[PDB]
Amino acid sequence: GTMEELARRVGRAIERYLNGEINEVELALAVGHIFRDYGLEELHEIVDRLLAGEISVLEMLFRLYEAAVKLGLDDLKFVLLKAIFKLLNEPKMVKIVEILEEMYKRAVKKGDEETIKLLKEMLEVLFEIAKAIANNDKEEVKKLLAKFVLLLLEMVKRAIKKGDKETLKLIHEILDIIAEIFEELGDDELAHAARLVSKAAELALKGKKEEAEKLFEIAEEELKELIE
Amino acid sequence: GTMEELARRVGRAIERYLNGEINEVELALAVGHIFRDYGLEELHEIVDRLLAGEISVLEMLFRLYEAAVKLGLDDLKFVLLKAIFKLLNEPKMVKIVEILEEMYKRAVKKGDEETIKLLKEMLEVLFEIAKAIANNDKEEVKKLLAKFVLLLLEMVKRAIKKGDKETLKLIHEILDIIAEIFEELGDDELAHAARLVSKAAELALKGKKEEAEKLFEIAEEELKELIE
Ligand SMILES: [Zn+2]
Ligand SMILES: [Zn+2]
Ligand SMILES: [Zn+2]
Ligand SMILES: [Zn+2]
Repeated sequence: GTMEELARRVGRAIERYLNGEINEVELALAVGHIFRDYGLEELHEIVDRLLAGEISVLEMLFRLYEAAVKLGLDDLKFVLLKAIFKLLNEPKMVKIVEILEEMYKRAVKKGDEETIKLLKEMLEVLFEIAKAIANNDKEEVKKLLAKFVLLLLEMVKRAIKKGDKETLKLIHEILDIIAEIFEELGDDELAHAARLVSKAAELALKGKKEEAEKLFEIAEEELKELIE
Repeated sequence: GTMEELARRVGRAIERYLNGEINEVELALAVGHIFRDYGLEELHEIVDRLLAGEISVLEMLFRLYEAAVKLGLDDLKFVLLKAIFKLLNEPKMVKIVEILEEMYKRAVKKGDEETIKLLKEMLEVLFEIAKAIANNDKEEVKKLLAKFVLLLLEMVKRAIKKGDKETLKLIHEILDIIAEIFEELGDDELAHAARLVSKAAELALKGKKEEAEKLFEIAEEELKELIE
């Protein structure tokens, strides 16, 4: 069928595994069969590696995400990222991925192609964040989250000069979630920068977009200073 | 003896009651004896009302605080406010009161007398906050907290033109606690204003006090709009 059906089928199989309905061998067989039905051979070999017990579910998910990035399947990428952030106990990152997925679905139904590359770059950043979390290395997580906040700053700057309003609310929600994540990570300066960007976005949405820019360059210099 | 030891004795009695070591009759008798020893008759009658069972511990604490406000005892005021905010399960307000007590204790050992009036006004605002919380009326709590944030903003504006450094850290911590309180109350705009003031204070303390003023009028304008 179409690439949208494959993503939904794979996602459903993964939720069945995660909820405890099926086990690892059943999941491997089902997902390998689904990939074989659609002609995706490399994904099939990656799942075969799980069927042999060489790798685990998390490593298989990471390799599947890399292969889908090489191939260019977007809905499968979102499904795999949600599964990765659900295997690791982080609901906030799953919420961020969900909001990004809704933004991508809104963007693809119109002619907006500039936001697509920015969403792809943020997907790369989220993938690196997940990889760093799997490595239990907390120092790179903060830097990657700072890069993600800068990318959201770029997108909100682009969107303010346009008439988009739902994008503003979604970016505000995402920035609030990252601020909570930073607070839970024992950091206060990066949380303050994220909340500054969120406040600027809210001010621009309200109607007072004259005061937003001062906050905007203030937050960007703070973010640039804190990365180094 | 001196009023400093009276507050310590009363506070120790109240913590003994709160920890479950002594009961209400024992606490009433002990506190009435302490007040009678130091010659405070009105406080003794207020405690006598508790001994007769007419009022409860929280009501007695409220009337004791009002009587101490009329008399002008500061350490007793702080003790009574901490007891009030401990009877109501709000550790964050107790932390705010503790930081205010440290601020007042630092101020009294030097010649700073202008901060005393503002600390007294903030104590009045905190007393109103406690009264509103006891009434379970959540709408006035947010407005009173907004007034408290405005007072803290005025104090940080006064302190920035001076050379104090620990003070700025103290308003920063207080404002962060108030922002957490606002977030837990299901509000986002007032929390954003409190975090804006805290960020301005942090920036001024760091050394870049030129960027803090824009934040200062932005936050104060937002607070003024949100109060009405
Ligand atoms: Zn096979
Ligand atoms: Zn802070
Ligand atoms: Zn008596
Ligand atoms: Zn917000």
